[PDB]
Amino acid sequence: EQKIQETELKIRSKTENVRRLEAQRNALNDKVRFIKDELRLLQEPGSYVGEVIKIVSDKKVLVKVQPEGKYIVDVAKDINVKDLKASQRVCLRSDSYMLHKVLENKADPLVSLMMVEKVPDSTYDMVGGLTKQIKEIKEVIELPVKHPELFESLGIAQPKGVILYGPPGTGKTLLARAVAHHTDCKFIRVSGAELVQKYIGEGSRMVRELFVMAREHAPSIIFMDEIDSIGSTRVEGSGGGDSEVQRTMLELLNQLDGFETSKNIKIIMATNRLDILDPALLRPGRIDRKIEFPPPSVAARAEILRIHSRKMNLTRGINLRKVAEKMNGCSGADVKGVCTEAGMYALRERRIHVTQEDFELAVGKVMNKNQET
Amino acid sequence: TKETVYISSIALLKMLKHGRAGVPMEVMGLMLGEFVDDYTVNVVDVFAMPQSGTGVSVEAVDDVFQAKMMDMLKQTGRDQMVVGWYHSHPGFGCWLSSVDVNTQKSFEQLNSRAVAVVVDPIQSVKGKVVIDAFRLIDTGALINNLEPRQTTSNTGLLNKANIQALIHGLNRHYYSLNIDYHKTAKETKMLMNLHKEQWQSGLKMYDYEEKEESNLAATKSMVKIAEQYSKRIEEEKELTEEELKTRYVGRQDPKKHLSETADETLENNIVSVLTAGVNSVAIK
Amino acid sequence: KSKSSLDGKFSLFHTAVSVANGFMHAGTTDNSFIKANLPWLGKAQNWAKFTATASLGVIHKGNLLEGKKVMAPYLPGSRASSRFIKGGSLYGLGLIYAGFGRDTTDYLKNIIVENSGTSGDEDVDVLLHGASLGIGLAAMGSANIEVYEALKEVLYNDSATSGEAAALGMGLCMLGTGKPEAIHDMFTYSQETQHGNITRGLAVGLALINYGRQELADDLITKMLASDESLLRYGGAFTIALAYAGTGNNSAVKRLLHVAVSDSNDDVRRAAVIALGFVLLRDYTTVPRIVQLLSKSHNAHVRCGTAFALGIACAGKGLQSAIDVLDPLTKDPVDFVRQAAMIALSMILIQQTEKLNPQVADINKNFLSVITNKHQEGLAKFGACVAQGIMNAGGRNVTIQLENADTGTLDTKSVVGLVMFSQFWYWFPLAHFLSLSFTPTTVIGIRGSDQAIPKFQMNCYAKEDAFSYPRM
Amino acid sequence: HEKVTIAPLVLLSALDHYERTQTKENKRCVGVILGDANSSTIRVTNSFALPFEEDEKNSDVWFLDHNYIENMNEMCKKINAKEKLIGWYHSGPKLRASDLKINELFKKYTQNNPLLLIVDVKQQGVGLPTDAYVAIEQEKTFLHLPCTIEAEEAEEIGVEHLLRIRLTNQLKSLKGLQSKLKDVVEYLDKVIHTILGKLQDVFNLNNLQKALTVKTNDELMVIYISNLVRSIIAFDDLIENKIQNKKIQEQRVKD
Repeated sequence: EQKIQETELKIRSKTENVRRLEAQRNALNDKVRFIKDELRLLQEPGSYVGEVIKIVSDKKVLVKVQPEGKYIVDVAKDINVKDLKASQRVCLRSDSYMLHKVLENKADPLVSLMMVEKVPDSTYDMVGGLTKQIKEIKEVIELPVKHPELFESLGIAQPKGVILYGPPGTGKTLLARAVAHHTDCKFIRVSGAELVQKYIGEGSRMVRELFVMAREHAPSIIFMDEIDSIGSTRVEGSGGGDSEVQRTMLELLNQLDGFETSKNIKIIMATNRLDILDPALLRPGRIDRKIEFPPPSVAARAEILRIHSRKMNLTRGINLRKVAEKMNGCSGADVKGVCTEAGMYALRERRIHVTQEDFELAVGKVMNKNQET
Repeated sequence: TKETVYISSIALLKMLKHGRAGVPMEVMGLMLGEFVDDYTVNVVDVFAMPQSGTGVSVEAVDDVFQAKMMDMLKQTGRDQMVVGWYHSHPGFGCWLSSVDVNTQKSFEQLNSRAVAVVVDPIQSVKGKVVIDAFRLIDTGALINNLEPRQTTSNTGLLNKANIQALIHGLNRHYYSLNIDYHKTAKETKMLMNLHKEQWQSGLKMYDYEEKEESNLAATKSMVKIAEQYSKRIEEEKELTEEELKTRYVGRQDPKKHLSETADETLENNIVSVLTAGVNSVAIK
Repeated sequence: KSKSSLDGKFSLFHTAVSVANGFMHAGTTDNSFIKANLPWLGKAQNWAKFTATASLGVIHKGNLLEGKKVMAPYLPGSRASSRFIKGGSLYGLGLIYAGFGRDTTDYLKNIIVENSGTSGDEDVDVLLHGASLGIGLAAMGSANIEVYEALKEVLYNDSATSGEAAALGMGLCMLGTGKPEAIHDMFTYSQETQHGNITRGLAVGLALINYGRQELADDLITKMLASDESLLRYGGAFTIALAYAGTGNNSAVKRLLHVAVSDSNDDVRRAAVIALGFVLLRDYTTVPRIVQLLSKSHNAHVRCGTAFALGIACAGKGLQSAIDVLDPLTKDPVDFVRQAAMIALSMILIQQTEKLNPQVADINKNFLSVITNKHQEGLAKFGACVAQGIMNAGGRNVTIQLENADTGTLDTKSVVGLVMFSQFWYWFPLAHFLSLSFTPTTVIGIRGSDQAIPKFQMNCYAKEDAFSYPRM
Repeated sequence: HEKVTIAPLVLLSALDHYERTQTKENKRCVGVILGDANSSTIRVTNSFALPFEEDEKNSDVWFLDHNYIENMNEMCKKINAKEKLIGWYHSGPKLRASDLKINELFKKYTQNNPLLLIVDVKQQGVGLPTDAYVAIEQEKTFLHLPCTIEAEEAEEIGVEHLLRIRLTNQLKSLKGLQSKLKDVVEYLDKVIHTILGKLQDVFNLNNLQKALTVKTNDELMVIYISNLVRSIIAFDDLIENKIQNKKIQEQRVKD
């Protein structure tokens, strides 16, 4: 009986050779499913984007088309006609001119510097260093946006808009990203130059895009440009540019609280004077607060120099308080240059560290360098 | 019943080439053959027809030109009865012919076996080779001869049939499109010796010899730099994930340079070993 | 609820419900579908009246006395409502009297001689179509030189309708060793006369003439494999299927495997995978394992052929796991793949209800679901009709028995009927030939002398089946 | 010299015309090619067969009808205006008095030199069933021209739908050497010098090859460098499978 058993042992040995077929078959099915997915996707009739308007008792829904116009289609088998509401983004096939699929609901119009990001990279240690600077940000921003129940428990409205004050060279542009980073909020940069075009209807709808985007994206932080007079990014508005669009823009700013009634929307604005803009902006719903950046005093500027000394390379014996007393009223922009010029002499010394003697020549330089012209 | 058209390799290339001039321009031709109804259908030879002021239409058929051709087509024995016509149009979702609508009704009176063929792609062919024909059913498809007994019929499920704009009724009266190609004994050996995938023959001894070893002037020239190209391709993707985890968010990155430099190396070795492998017998 | 769905879809809906219903009454002689229901008969087309008439042949099969009286009004000399339906009456006598039709053999060949001269109409060949198929079944298993010569003159006429009937009629008389001279003669006529309904019937006829010859048929197999004709390669698989059936052979496996791969014809690849099941009829345990390897492919006809080929050997055998192999084929968007899948499921699931196979609940729901739903495929719901008709065939009783211990060898009538099912929408449904494989399951002692059929009781261990029937 | 490019549709239609006329071996078929001969590369965009009758036993017996040429040429003007007669083709391997005298007959309707083509209906040996031949005088001398098969974009794609490396070149290269061995033997028995003059000229084309031995090893050196890269191809597959093996061992644990 051993002749059959010993011969059967070869079958068990060849059984492991059958295992090589499963490796080739699975690798072959990956190529079959790949080409099979190609043939279906080789001929694409194309599909545009449209918004649902209203529903009809005939089981056909009206969808507005941006390049063309409102057109009624037939709903699919997996799409409910009653579940379609107003301003609902859905997919419509361009061949049969019928409803295809349903997309996700969010505001995504033409984006020029309008892209909503998440936790940009900034910290309070770099552009900070003042006690009142961080203290004013907490109550005006962090409290209403992160914990809206604080003001609702007291029966008072939460602050929405804010105006920044201070000497030139604050640097609040980089601080605006630190606000959204530590509060776990999305950052929104608004540029009035890209929202104004000469084509008919662009002076309105482009601002309406910001009006509609803030509804669903409300748990975020909005930062506006072109109005900043405080020395970070200095524009101070446009004479002819803001002489028209201001009626289509600043009007929708107050509509958020009055009409949309959306909370957790922090409008960060800044300027040293109100001239070109609406003199009525001081009313609630537009400007809810005024924050003033303290000037670079002795105690405030001394801690600013300690900020750059951490990322830079300094030697022993350097007095960080004495160097701050050698200069006068250096803002965040001037401190960076004194530190940059201090590293400039280190390159001529062929040294990776900035000697204390370089700081003595940096104070007598940058102070006289900025005074010229 | 209906008719199943069987276009050979000779008729398909001729009817196509006649309508390959221009996207907007339309032309027409005549099909000839000898067959019987009740399924089977053949096409012997075709020739293009002149274009009139109406372009493709029923009045565009010249009885003077058609009679002169049938006398000239008798010399080789290819003269047969008129089996239909073929036209050329850019194509649409329904009624690919922008002019002909009822013209087939006048064609059915002359010959009940006549059809109207329209080439949709017009040099757009991706390799599918999809052509459209037409036949007038008039009153039918109710208590009569049953057409959909042959091949690929009774279509129209939901809204998707063929182009998907036709659905059930197709062009007119559900003509039940059926098309099949065949190759005879002479067409089998001729095409494989002319065009199968790409024709390299007649160079057969120099086929891969001249294209590679004799093309070394600039082809693989500076193989040391060619090997440097494979280095930069591998070093780029291999640097991505060395931890076998999710870092740069990639999947096939290690397999991208694997398949690219594998075929290049396979070609580098075969050409190099066959340089002295031809054995031209140089001696001294 | 199945046959009341719609009156359209030409005959493909009417053929599905007529062929399926004819299986349920098979052997019980119940005409209620034709008689008691008027409208479903009138909605049929011309060639569609063949199924309505031939359905009675499956129903009345086994009647050697009144079987002729069922077709009496449609017999020649009584005329008929038309000449399309008259041809089905002569075929109905072929299903009932097959092998017993020596009396009808002289009766059916006289009609062929009358129409052997020529044909002026299309319905004339329809009368000859059903006559040639009826005499082929009546003379099936017996070599007759008169039937071979009578059908040979029909082949010379090159009929587009009865051309296949003459080839199938001669092949059933040549079953077994056959006539070696008829092998090369019918093979020569296939090369000389090129026709779809003819050469395809000749290719199947050249498969039937070689039965159990094994290596003796290799001379004809080599000529078909070397030729590039699509129809000659189609009959080459069935020639390998019939000769190499029964005891398995690895030489026939290597032939059917290389053809289903190298050749790009979907119809030939489908014929090669179906021909493999006829060789594997002995061992049904390895059949699903091979189908699982062929279940994943880019071609629909390859998966469609393996579907029905799986149910051939697994019909009356065990290994219920073949149902899970056919599950992904049920979800295939291809229309004809789901049709052959429902038929293959109907063969294995016979008498599998009542806590035997847990999958009987999903197959019973798909009967009414696919037919009433318009989102499914046309051929999918048309195959679900016969699928419900095969499990309920003969009144839930009859089963498909092929290569069992009772017969002891390959059943000739059962293997030929399954080959005809492989051709459905290519020309016209041949499913009426399947009635040869349906036999009832009964245990009775009768007597030791003559016919009795008494009534007694056993009371031994058995599963609960006969008292479990489809409910409302 | 010049070049000749023949489309596959011309040769496919020319072979079936031989069957349509039921021409046996005792007769041969003759036809006309159409195209543009103005450029250096002669291209045939159209062809049609002619009812050519010939006796094989008598080289002085031939039948060529010129009336069908004038009518067919006028009919093609309403089809394609860019197609003109560039010459004439013919069947059969042999060139006899029938094909040589008719070469000047088509010259009346052909502006440039008529292109001669020997069409093999049986397709005997190698490739190229039809060879390109040009007529030139010094006795009629027919010189061979390079014959390439090239079609349009949709023409090559349309044929692929109808039909839908190292060892290959070596087997095809050895057949060329075997054809040369029989070429010198068949020519030697015919004489007992013009072709041998061109053969002995290209035969000569390790004093100077002493430094040419290293170049063989220099290419073999890169082959191993390539095999080093070729080995890296499977070195990643060596790593790729362990990427699964770490997930494979985490399966039984979850079960």
